[PDB]
Amino acid sequence: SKDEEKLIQSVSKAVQYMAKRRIGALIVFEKETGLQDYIETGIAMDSNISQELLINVFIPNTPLHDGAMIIQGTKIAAAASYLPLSDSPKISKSLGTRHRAAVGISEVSDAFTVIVSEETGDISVTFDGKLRRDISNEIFEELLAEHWFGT
Amino acid sequence: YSKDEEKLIQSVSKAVQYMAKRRIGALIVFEKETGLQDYIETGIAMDSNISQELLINVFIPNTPLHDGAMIIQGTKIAAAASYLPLSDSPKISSLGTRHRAAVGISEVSDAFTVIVSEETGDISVTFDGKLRRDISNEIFEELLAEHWFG
Repeated sequence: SKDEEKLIQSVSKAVQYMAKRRIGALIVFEKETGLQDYIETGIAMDSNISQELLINVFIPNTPLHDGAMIIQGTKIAAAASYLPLSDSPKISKSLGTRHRAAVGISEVSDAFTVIVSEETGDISVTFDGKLRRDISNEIFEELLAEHWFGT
Repeated sequence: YSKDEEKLIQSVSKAVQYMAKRRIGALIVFEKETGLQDYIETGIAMDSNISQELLINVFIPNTPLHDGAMIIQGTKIAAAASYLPLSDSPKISSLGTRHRAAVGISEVSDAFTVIVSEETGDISVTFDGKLRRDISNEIFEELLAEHWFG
């Protein structure tokens, strides 16, 4: 749908902007597994999605930057949520807490999560327990549409 | 006021105090009877719940959302980075852009607006064409409760 396409672009442009600036980001998209428990660890927003708000949330040294944004349908449910951290040895001891968090939530839920690395600006995603690293902008948009909306 | 109303008041007050200390300019408009939809539509739509954290995040300098007014409708943030009209009054023009904007919206609406000065951290409010400068935290909370929740 047209409105779904608008939302994919909003998220994609935000993720691309943060990747360019090497702004760390962690955004979880709820699917079938209810994430209310993790949402309640963060700051409740129930906010509409925009490129501008997504970027604002993750600006370094701001109250909402640390932790995960969790999106439920067309709304931002919360920011600065605490995800569990994976103990997988596959996660290079080099990789930061955000990656461990993204894999962590993917181990205990069917959520689709995007991570922007603050070191490299690489875009990665997790789902079904596995980190998929350093994907292109075009592939991120394709996977996001698939997992978020099923389009 | 209800406990929930009380919590909202505290959320806004704490955010304003935080920004004041750090000399972060802020401009928050509380809609009353005059509909502000036209101004809301110039901003970035949010329809978000209110927290101290989100209010601070919005006004961080050099972010997309800091450049304009936050407009609140009931218990929700309708929009950020909204345009407000600048006051036409010569006598009022003498102060800066944010304050002239706060006076301006109060001249064409019954809205209640709070401004934090970037220069001094002073808290000021506007209502009914009137500007009240450098008010205490306690007076701010009293006035906000009256205007926001009746």
